[PDB]
Amino acid sequence: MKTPITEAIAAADTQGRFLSNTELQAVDGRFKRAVASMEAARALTNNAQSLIDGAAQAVYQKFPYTTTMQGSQYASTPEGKAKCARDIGYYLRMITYCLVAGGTGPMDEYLIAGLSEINSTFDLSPSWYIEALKYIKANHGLTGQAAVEANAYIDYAINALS
Amino acid sequence: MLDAFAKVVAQADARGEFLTNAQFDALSNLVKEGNKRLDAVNRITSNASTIVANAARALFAEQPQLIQPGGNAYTNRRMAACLRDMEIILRYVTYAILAGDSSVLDDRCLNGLRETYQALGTPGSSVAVAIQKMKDAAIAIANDPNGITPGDCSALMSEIAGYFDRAAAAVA
Ligand SMILES: *[C@@H](C)[C@H]1/C(=C/c2[nH]c(/C=C3N=C(/C=C4\NC(=O)C(CC)=C4C)C(C)=C\3CCC(=O)O)c(CCC(=O)O)c2C)NC(=O)[C@@H]1C
Ligand SMILES: *[C@H](C)[C@H]1/C(=C/c2[nH]c(/C=C3N=C(/C=C4\NC(=O)C(CC)=C4C)C(C)=C\3CCC(=O)O)c(CCC(=O)O)c2C)NC(=O)[C@@H]1C
Ligand SMILES: *[C@H](C)[C@H]1/C(=C/c2[nH]c(/C=C3N=C(/C=C4\NC(=O)C(CC)=C4C)C(C)=C\3CCC(=O)O)c(CCC(=O)O)c2C)NC(=O)[C@@H]1C
Repeated sequence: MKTPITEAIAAADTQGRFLSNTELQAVDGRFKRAVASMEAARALTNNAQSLIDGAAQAVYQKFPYTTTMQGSQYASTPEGKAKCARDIGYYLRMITYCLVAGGTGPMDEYLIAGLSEINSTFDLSPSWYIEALKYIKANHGLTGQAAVEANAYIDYAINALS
Repeated sequence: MLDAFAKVVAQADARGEFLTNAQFDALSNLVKEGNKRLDAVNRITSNASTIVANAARALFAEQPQLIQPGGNAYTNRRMAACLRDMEIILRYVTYAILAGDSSVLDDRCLNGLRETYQALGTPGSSVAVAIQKMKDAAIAIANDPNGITPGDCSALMSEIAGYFDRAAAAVA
Protein backbone atom coordinates (compact mmCIF):
# COMPACT_ATOMS: atom_id res chain seq x y z
CA MET A 1 0.00 0.00 0.00
CA LYS A 2 1.32 3.43 -0.99
CA THR A 3 2.42 5.46 2.05
CA PRO A 4 5.42 7.75 2.63
CA ILE A 5 6.96 4.91 4.65
CA THR A 6 6.44 1.97 2.28
CA GLU A 7 7.49 4.30 -0.53
CA ALA A 8 10.72 5.19 1.26
CA ILE A 9 11.67 1.57 1.79
CA ALA A 10 10.51 0.59 -1.71
CA ALA A 11 13.07 3.07 -3.05
CA ALA A 12 15.89 1.71 -0.90
CA ASP A 13 14.91 -1.86 -1.79
CA THR A 14 14.83 -1.25 -5.56
CA GLN A 15 18.28 0.30 -5.15
CA GLY A 16 19.30 -2.69 -3.06
CA ARG A 17 20.55 -0.41 -0.31
CA PHE A 18 20.03 0.37 3.34
CA LEU A 19 17.76 3.26 4.22
CA SER A 20 19.63 6.54 4.09
CA ASN A 21 19.13 9.93 5.66
CA THR A 22 17.25 10.69 2.46
CA GLU A 23 14.48 8.24 3.36
CA LEU A 24 14.55 8.98 7.09
CA GLN A 25 13.78 12.67 6.51
CA ALA A 26 10.85 11.63 4.33
CA VAL A 27 9.40 9.53 7.12
CA ASP A 28 9.93 12.33 9.62
CA GLY A 29 7.97 14.65 7.34
CA ARG A 30 5.16 12.12 7.46
CA PHE A 31 5.37 11.79 11.24
CA LYS A 32 5.14 15.57 11.69
CA ARG A 33 2.31 16.00 9.20
CA ALA A 34 0.50 13.16 10.98
CA VAL A 35 -0.66 15.64 13.60
CA ALA A 36 -2.81 17.47 11.05
CA SER A 37 -3.75 14.27 9.20
CA MET A 38 -5.00 12.48 12.30
CA GLU A 39 -7.01 15.53 13.34
CA ALA A 40 -8.70 15.49 9.93
CA ALA A 41 -9.30 11.72 10.04
CA ARG A 42 -10.84 11.78 13.51
CA ALA A 43 -13.10 14.71 12.60
CA LEU A 44 -14.41 13.18 9.38
CA THR A 45 -15.03 9.90 11.19
CA ASN A 46 -16.79 11.63 14.09
CA ASN A 47 -19.07 13.51 11.69
CA ALA A 48 -19.27 10.69 9.14
CA GLN A 49 -23.03 10.15 9.26
CA SER A 50 -24.03 13.78 8.79
CA LEU A 51 -21.46 14.20 6.02
CA ILE A 52 -22.69 11.10 4.20
CA ASP A 53 -26.34 12.04 4.63
CA GLY A 54 -25.71 15.61 3.54
CA ALA A 55 -23.56 14.55 0.59
CA ALA A 56 -26.22 12.14 -0.66
CA GLN A 57 -28.86 14.86 -0.63
CA ALA A 58 -26.47 17.25 -2.37
CA VAL A 59 -26.22 14.76 -5.24
CA TYR A 60 -29.98 14.28 -5.39
CA GLN A 61 -30.47 18.06 -5.42
CA LYS A 62 -27.88 18.61 -8.15
CA PHE A 63 -29.27 15.67 -10.17
CA PRO A 64 -33.01 15.39 -9.39
CA TYR A 65 -33.53 12.68 -12.03
CA THR A 66 -31.60 10.20 -9.87
CA THR A 67 -34.50 10.19 -7.38
CA THR A 68 -37.21 9.52 -9.97
CA MET A 69 -35.78 7.76 -13.02
CA GLN A 70 -36.63 4.08 -13.37
CA GLY A 71 -33.64 1.73 -13.27
CA SER A 72 -31.53 -0.13 -10.74
CA GLN A 73 -28.61 2.27 -11.28
CA TYR A 74 -30.65 5.19 -9.88
CA ALA A 75 -31.65 6.12 -6.32
CA SER A 76 -35.36 5.99 -7.14
CA THR A 77 -35.99 2.96 -4.93
CA PRO A 78 -35.11 2.15 -1.32
CA GLU A 79 -32.43 -0.28 -2.54
CA GLY A 80 -30.92 2.36 -4.80
CA LYS A 81 -30.95 4.97 -2.06
CA ALA A 82 -29.16 2.47 0.18
CA LYS A 83 -26.59 1.61 -2.50
CA CYS A 84 -25.89 5.32 -2.93
CA ALA A 85 -25.49 6.10 0.78
CA ARG A 86 -23.28 3.03 0.91
CA ASP A 87 -21.04 4.29 -1.89
CA ILE A 88 -20.75 7.78 -0.44
CA GLY A 89 -19.76 6.21 2.88
CA TYR A 90 -17.11 4.16 1.07
CA TYR A 91 -15.56 7.32 -0.36
CA LEU A 92 -15.53 9.02 3.04
CA ARG A 93 -14.08 5.94 4.73
CA MET A 94 -11.34 5.81 2.08
CA ILE A 95 -10.40 9.44 2.64
CA THR A 96 -10.03 8.77 6.38
CA TYR A 97 -7.83 5.76 5.58
CA CYS A 98 -5.63 7.95 3.37
CA LEU A 99 -5.29 10.49 6.16
CA VAL A 100 -4.43 7.70 8.60
CA ALA A 101 -1.86 6.13 6.26
CA GLY A 102 -0.45 9.48 5.15
CA GLY A 103 -0.92 8.61 1.49
CA THR A 104 -3.27 7.72 -1.35
CA GLY A 105 -2.53 4.00 -1.05
CA PRO A 106 -5.82 2.99 0.64
CA MET A 107 -7.99 4.77 -1.93
CA ASP A 108 -5.76 3.69 -4.82
CA GLU A 109 -6.10 0.01 -4.00
CA TYR A 110 -9.62 -0.32 -2.60
CA LEU A 111 -11.45 2.21 -4.74
CA ILE A 112 -9.62 3.80 -7.67
CA ALA A 113 -8.31 0.61 -9.26
CA GLY A 114 -11.14 -0.58 -11.49
CA LEU A 115 -13.24 2.52 -10.79
CA SER A 116 -13.71 3.45 -14.45
CA GLU A 117 -14.67 -0.12 -15.32
CA ILE A 118 -17.21 -0.22 -12.51
CA ASN A 119 -18.94 3.06 -13.30
CA SER A 120 -19.15 2.11 -16.97
CA THR A 121 -20.45 -1.41 -16.35
CA PHE A 122 -23.17 -0.41 -13.85
CA ASP A 123 -24.02 2.90 -15.54
CA LEU A 124 -23.06 5.03 -12.52
CA SER A 125 -22.16 8.63 -13.33
CA PRO A 126 -18.79 9.98 -12.11
CA SER A 127 -20.44 13.41 -11.85
CA TRP A 128 -22.64 12.05 -9.03
CA TYR A 129 -19.66 11.13 -6.87
CA ILE A 130 -17.87 14.36 -7.72
CA GLU A 131 -20.83 16.34 -6.36
CA ALA A 132 -20.85 14.29 -3.15
CA LEU A 133 -17.12 14.88 -2.70
CA LYS A 134 -17.54 18.61 -3.32
CA TYR A 135 -20.17 18.71 -0.56
CA ILE A 136 -17.83 16.95 1.87
CA LYS A 137 -15.03 19.41 1.10
CA ALA A 138 -17.32 22.41 1.56
CA ASN A 139 -18.82 21.14 4.81
CA HIS A 140 -16.28 19.04 6.76
CA GLY A 141 -15.79 21.99 9.12
CA LEU A 142 -12.01 21.63 9.37
CA THR A 143 -9.67 24.63 9.29
CA GLY A 144 -5.93 25.18 9.00
CA GLN A 145 -3.63 22.35 7.94
CA ALA A 146 -6.21 19.76 8.97
CA ALA A 147 -8.46 21.17 6.23
CA VAL A 148 -5.50 21.18 3.83
CA GLU A 149 -5.04 17.48 4.52
CA ALA A 150 -8.67 16.52 4.09
CA ASN A 151 -9.04 18.59 0.92
CA ALA A 152 -5.91 17.09 -0.64
CA TYR A 153 -7.44 13.61 -0.51
CA ILE A 154 -10.95 14.75 -1.37
CA ASP A 155 -9.57 16.53 -4.44
CA TYR A 156 -7.50 13.45 -5.27
CA ALA A 157 -10.75 11.48 -5.44
CA ILE A 158 -12.41 14.18 -7.55
CA ASN A 159 -9.46 14.08 -9.97
CA ALA A 160 -9.66 10.30 -10.17
CA LEU A 161 -13.28 10.65 -11.32
CA SER A 162 -12.52 13.35 -13.91
CA MET B 1 4.00 -4.06 1.64
CA LEU B 2 2.54 -2.51 4.76
CA ASP B 3 3.68 -0.28 7.59
CA ALA B 4 2.06 -0.06 11.04
CA PHE B 5 -0.52 2.41 9.71
CA ALA B 6 -1.49 0.52 6.55
CA LYS B 7 -1.84 -2.60 8.67
CA VAL B 8 -4.60 -1.07 10.81
CA VAL B 9 -6.26 0.38 7.70
CA ALA B 10 -6.30 -3.00 5.94
CA GLN B 11 -7.86 -4.75 8.94
CA ALA B 12 -10.51 -2.02 9.13
CA ASP B 13 -11.35 -2.16 5.42
CA ALA B 14 -11.86 -5.93 5.50
CA ARG B 15 -14.52 -5.23 8.15
CA GLY B 16 -15.79 -2.18 6.29
CA GLU B 17 -15.48 0.17 9.23
CA PHE B 18 -14.02 3.52 10.20
CA LEU B 19 -11.29 3.50 12.84
CA THR B 20 -12.15 3.58 16.54
CA ASN B 21 -10.82 6.12 19.02
CA ALA B 22 -8.61 3.41 20.51
CA GLN B 23 -7.13 2.75 17.07
CA PHE B 24 -6.54 6.43 16.33
CA ASP B 25 -4.92 6.72 19.77
CA ALA B 26 -2.69 3.72 19.08
CA LEU B 27 -1.44 5.10 15.77
CA SER B 28 -1.12 8.57 17.30
CA ASN B 29 1.12 7.03 19.97
CA LEU B 30 3.34 5.49 17.30
CA VAL B 31 3.85 8.92 15.76
CA LYS B 32 4.61 10.35 19.20
CA GLU B 33 7.35 7.72 19.56
CA GLY B 34 8.66 8.22 16.02
CA ASN B 35 11.94 9.94 16.90
CA LYS B 36 13.15 6.85 18.78
CA ARG B 37 12.36 4.65 15.80
CA LEU B 38 14.28 6.93 13.43
CA ASP B 39 17.25 6.95 15.80
CA ALA B 40 17.31 3.15 15.91
CA VAL B 41 17.22 2.84 12.13
CA ASN B 42 19.89 5.53 11.67
CA ARG B 43 22.16 4.00 14.30
CA ILE B 44 21.93 0.42 13.03
CA THR B 45 22.29 1.51 9.40
CA SER B 46 25.28 3.76 10.15
CA ASN B 47 27.09 0.77 11.65
CA ALA B 48 25.86 -1.86 9.19
CA SER B 49 29.34 -2.79 7.96
CA THR B 50 30.78 -3.38 11.42
CA ILE B 51 27.68 -5.26 12.56
CA VAL B 52 27.93 -7.67 9.63
CA ALA B 53 31.72 -8.09 9.68
CA ASN B 54 31.95 -8.55 13.45
CA ALA B 55 29.13 -11.11 13.40
CA ALA B 56 30.71 -12.92 10.46
CA ARG B 57 34.12 -13.14 12.14
CA ALA B 58 32.52 -14.40 15.35
CA LEU B 59 30.49 -16.98 13.44
CA PHE B 60 33.56 -18.41 11.69
CA ALA B 61 35.61 -18.39 14.90
CA GLU B 62 32.90 -20.40 16.66
CA GLN B 63 32.01 -22.57 13.67
CA PRO B 64 35.36 -23.14 11.91
CA GLN B 65 33.92 -25.97 9.82
CA LEU B 66 32.21 -23.34 7.67
CA ILE B 67 35.59 -22.02 6.56
CA GLN B 68 37.47 -25.29 6.13
CA PRO B 69 37.93 -26.46 2.53
CA GLY B 70 34.63 -28.09 1.61
CA GLY B 71 32.78 -25.88 4.10
CA ASN B 72 29.79 -23.85 2.94
CA ALA B 73 31.53 -20.49 3.32
CA TYR B 74 34.75 -21.78 1.72
CA THR B 75 35.97 -20.11 -1.52
CA ASN B 76 35.61 -16.35 -1.94
CA ARG B 77 32.46 -16.85 -4.01
CA ARG B 78 30.62 -18.56 -1.16
CA MET B 79 32.12 -16.27 1.49
CA ALA B 80 30.90 -13.24 -0.50
CA ALA B 81 27.46 -14.81 -0.87
CA CYS B 82 27.34 -15.42 2.88
CA LEU B 83 28.37 -11.87 3.77
CA ARG B 84 25.83 -10.62 1.23
CA ASP B 85 23.07 -12.63 2.93
CA MET B 86 23.90 -11.17 6.33
CA GLU B 87 23.78 -7.67 4.88
CA ILE B 88 20.52 -8.48 3.11
CA ILE B 89 18.93 -9.85 6.29
CA LEU B 90 20.12 -6.86 8.29
CA ARG B 91 18.79 -4.55 5.56
CA TYR B 92 15.28 -6.01 5.57
CA VAL B 93 15.24 -6.08 9.36
CA THR B 94 15.91 -2.34 9.41
CA TYR B 95 13.14 -1.83 6.84
CA ALA B 96 10.77 -3.58 9.25
CA ILE B 97 11.91 -1.34 12.08
CA LEU B 98 11.19 1.78 10.03
CA ALA B 99 7.79 0.38 8.96
CA GLY B 100 6.79 -0.82 12.41
CA ASP B 101 5.62 -4.01 10.72
CA SER B 102 7.31 -7.24 9.60
CA SER B 103 5.45 -7.51 6.28
CA VAL B 104 8.34 -6.29 4.10
CA LEU B 105 10.72 -8.66 5.88
CA ASP B 106 8.43 -11.68 5.61
CA ASP B 107 7.45 -11.01 2.00
CA ARG B 108 10.64 -9.83 0.29
CA CYS B 109 13.25 -11.67 2.35
CA LEU B 110 12.19 -14.56 4.58
CA ASN B 111 9.63 -16.09 2.20
CA GLY B 112 11.17 -19.18 0.63
CA LEU B 113 14.56 -18.55 2.25
CA ARG B 114 14.31 -21.88 4.12
CA GLU B 115 13.76 -23.70 0.85
CA THR B 116 16.56 -21.78 -0.83
CA TYR B 117 19.20 -22.78 1.71
CA GLN B 118 17.95 -26.38 1.63
CA ALA B 119 18.34 -26.58 -2.15
CA LEU B 120 21.83 -25.05 -1.95
CA GLY B 121 22.96 -27.07 1.04
CA THR B 122 23.58 -24.00 3.18
CA PRO B 123 23.20 -24.67 6.94
CA GLY B 124 20.26 -22.50 7.99
CA SER B 125 21.06 -23.17 11.64
CA SER B 126 24.37 -21.35 11.25
CA VAL B 127 22.65 -18.48 9.43
CA ALA B 128 20.36 -18.16 12.44
CA VAL B 129 23.44 -17.96 14.64
CA ALA B 130 24.75 -15.11 12.47
CA ILE B 131 21.41 -13.31 12.69
CA GLN B 132 21.32 -13.64 16.47
CA LYS B 133 24.80 -12.09 16.60
CA MET B 134 23.79 -9.07 14.52
CA LYS B 135 20.71 -8.69 16.75
CA ASP B 136 22.76 -8.33 19.93
CA ALA B 137 25.12 -5.87 18.23
CA ALA B 138 22.34 -3.91 16.55
CA ILE B 139 20.40 -3.46 19.79
CA ALA B 140 23.56 -2.50 21.70
CA ILE B 141 24.20 0.29 19.17
CA ALA B 142 20.57 1.39 18.85
CA ASN B 143 20.13 1.52 22.61
CA ASP B 144 23.46 3.19 23.47
CA PRO B 145 22.56 5.91 26.02
CA ASN B 146 25.50 8.03 24.87
CA GLY B 147 25.12 10.78 22.29
CA ILE B 148 21.32 11.10 22.45
CA THR B 149 18.51 12.66 24.47
CA PRO B 150 17.85 10.32 27.43
CA GLY B 151 14.65 8.31 27.33
CA ASP B 152 13.19 4.81 27.40
CA CYS B 153 13.32 2.75 24.20
CA SER B 154 12.77 -0.66 25.83
CA ALA B 155 9.51 -1.37 23.99
CA LEU B 156 11.22 -0.41 20.73
CA MET B 157 14.21 -2.65 21.48
CA SER B 158 11.79 -5.48 22.25
CA GLU B 159 10.13 -4.94 18.88
CA ILE B 160 13.51 -4.85 17.10
CA ALA B 161 14.58 -8.08 18.81
CA GLY B 162 11.34 -9.64 17.59
CA TYR B 163 12.17 -9.01 13.94
CA PHE B 164 15.66 -10.46 14.31
CA ASP B 165 14.23 -13.55 16.03
CA ARG B 166 11.59 -13.80 13.32
CA ALA B 167 14.32 -13.91 10.68
CA ALA B 168 16.35 -16.40 12.73
CA ALA B 169 13.35 -18.70 13.04
CA ALA B 170 12.55 -18.48 9.33
CA VAL B 171 15.94 -19.91 8.37
CA ALA B 172 16.94 -22.07 11.35
C1 LIG C 1 16.47 4.83 21.92
C2 LIG C 1 16.80 4.51 20.45
C3 LIG C 1 17.60 5.83 22.50
C4 LIG C 1 16.97 7.21 22.65
C5 LIG C 1 16.27 7.97 21.68
C6 LIG C 1 15.57 9.16 21.69
N1 LIG C 1 15.66 10.01 20.62
C7 LIG C 1 14.83 11.09 20.87
C8 LIG C 1 14.56 12.23 20.04
C9 LIG C 1 14.93 12.68 18.77
N2 LIG C 1 15.43 11.82 17.85
C10 LIG C 1 15.69 12.53 16.68
C11 LIG C 1 16.22 11.84 15.53
C12 LIG C 1 15.90 11.98 14.17
N3 LIG C 1 14.94 12.87 13.73
C13 LIG C 1 14.91 12.72 12.37
O1 LIG C 1 14.17 13.36 11.65
C14 LIG C 1 15.84 11.74 11.88
C15 LIG C 1 16.11 11.29 10.41
C16 LIG C 1 16.83 12.28 9.54
C17 LIG C 1 16.47 11.27 13.03
C18 LIG C 1 17.55 10.23 13.11
C19 LIG C 1 15.31 13.97 16.89
C20 LIG C 1 15.38 15.18 15.91
C21 LIG C 1 14.84 14.02 18.21
C22 LIG C 1 14.32 15.29 18.95
C23 LIG C 1 15.41 16.31 19.36
C24 LIG C 1 16.42 15.74 20.33
O2 LIG C 1 17.59 15.49 19.93
O3 LIG C 1 16.03 15.53 21.50
C25 LIG C 1 14.20 10.92 22.17
C26 LIG C 1 13.16 11.89 22.76
C27 LIG C 1 11.81 11.56 22.08
C28 LIG C 1 10.88 11.64 20.90
O4 LIG C 1 10.14 10.66 20.66
O5 LIG C 1 10.87 12.69 20.20
C29 LIG C 1 14.65 9.74 22.68
C30 LIG C 1 14.19 9.19 24.05
N4 LIG C 1 17.16 7.66 23.97
C31 LIG C 1 17.80 6.73 24.66
O6 LIG C 1 18.10 6.88 25.90
C32 LIG C 1 18.16 5.48 23.89
C33 LIG C 1 19.62 5.09 23.85
C1 LIG D 1 -24.73 7.38 -5.46
C2 LIG D 1 -23.73 8.57 -5.60
C3 LIG D 1 -25.53 7.28 -6.86
C4 LIG D 1 -25.89 5.84 -7.18
C5 LIG D 1 -25.23 4.66 -6.75
C6 LIG D 1 -25.43 3.30 -6.97
N1 LIG D 1 -24.32 2.53 -6.92
C7 LIG D 1 -24.68 1.24 -7.17
C8 LIG D 1 -23.82 0.11 -7.24
C9 LIG D 1 -22.46 -0.06 -7.08
N2 LIG D 1 -21.68 0.85 -6.45
C10 LIG D 1 -20.38 0.37 -6.46
C11 LIG D 1 -19.30 1.12 -5.87
C12 LIG D 1 -18.20 0.63 -5.13
N3 LIG D 1 -18.01 -0.72 -4.88
C13 LIG D 1 -16.85 -0.81 -4.17
O1 LIG D 1 -16.37 -1.88 -3.78
C14 LIG D 1 -16.24 0.46 -3.94
C15 LIG D 1 -14.92 0.78 -3.19
C16 LIG D 1 -14.83 0.23 -1.80
C17 LIG D 1 -17.10 1.37 -4.54
C18 LIG D 1 -16.94 2.87 -4.61
C19 LIG D 1 -20.36 -0.96 -7.16
C20 LIG D 1 -19.19 -1.93 -7.46
C21 LIG D 1 -21.68 -1.19 -7.52
C22 LIG D 1 -22.24 -2.43 -8.27
C23 LIG D 1 -22.32 -3.72 -7.43
C24 LIG D 1 -23.17 -3.57 -6.17
O2 LIG D 1 -24.41 -3.53 -6.27
O3 LIG D 1 -22.55 -3.49 -5.09
C25 LIG D 1 -26.10 1.16 -7.39
C26 LIG D 1 -26.84 -0.16 -7.71
C27 LIG D 1 -26.94 -0.37 -9.22
C28 LIG D 1 -27.62 -1.60 -9.76
O4 LIG D 1 -27.70 -1.75 -11.00
O5 LIG D 1 -28.09 -2.44 -8.94
C29 LIG D 1 -26.59 2.45 -7.25
C30 LIG D 1 -28.09 2.81 -7.40
N4 LIG D 1 -27.18 5.84 -7.74
C31 LIG D 1 -27.69 7.06 -7.74
O6 LIG D 1 -28.84 7.34 -8.19
C32 LIG D 1 -26.81 8.14 -7.16
C33 LIG D 1 -26.62 9.42 -7.95
C1 LIG E 1 26.16 -17.25 5.72
C2 LIG E 1 25.24 -16.72 6.86
C3 LIG E 1 25.84 -18.74 5.53
C4 LIG E 1 25.92 -19.04 4.06
C5 LIG E 1 25.21 -18.41 2.98
C6 LIG E 1 25.18 -18.59 1.60
N1 LIG E 1 24.09 -18.15 0.93
C7 LIG E 1 24.26 -18.43 -0.42
C8 LIG E 1 23.38 -18.16 -1.51
C9 LIG E 1 22.13 -17.57 -1.69
N2 LIG E 1 21.53 -16.80 -0.75
C10 LIG E 1 20.30 -16.37 -1.26
C11 LIG E 1 19.42 -15.53 -0.48
C12 LIG E 1 18.69 -14.40 -0.91
N3 LIG E 1 18.75 -13.96 -2.22
C13 LIG E 1 17.93 -12.87 -2.29
O1 LIG E 1 17.75 -12.23 -3.32
C14 LIG E 1 17.30 -12.56 -1.05
C15 LIG E 1 16.30 -11.40 -0.72
C16 LIG E 1 16.77 -10.03 -1.10
C17 LIG E 1 17.78 -13.52 -0.17
C18 LIG E 1 17.44 -13.66 1.29
C19 LIG E 1 20.14 -16.92 -2.65
C20 LIG E 1 18.97 -16.76 -3.67
C21 LIG E 1 21.30 -17.66 -2.88
C22 LIG E 1 21.67 -18.45 -4.16
C23 LIG E 1 22.07 -17.57 -5.38
C24 LIG E 1 23.43 -16.89 -5.28
O2 LIG E 1 24.30 -17.31 -4.48
O3 LIG E 1 23.61 -15.90 -6.04
C25 LIG E 1 25.55 -19.09 -0.61
C26 LIG E 1 26.13 -19.57 -1.98
C27 LIG E 1 26.14 -21.09 -2.14
C28 LIG E 1 26.69 -21.70 -3.42
O4 LIG E 1 27.14 -20.95 -4.32
O5 LIG E 1 26.70 -22.95 -3.53
C29 LIG E 1 26.13 -19.18 0.65
C30 LIG E 1 27.52 -19.82 0.88
N4 LIG E 1 26.85 -20.08 3.89
C31 LIG E 1 27.33 -20.44 5.08
O6 LIG E 1 28.18 -21.35 5.25
C32 LIG E 1 26.80 -19.69 6.25
C33 LIG E 1 26.09 -20.51 7.33
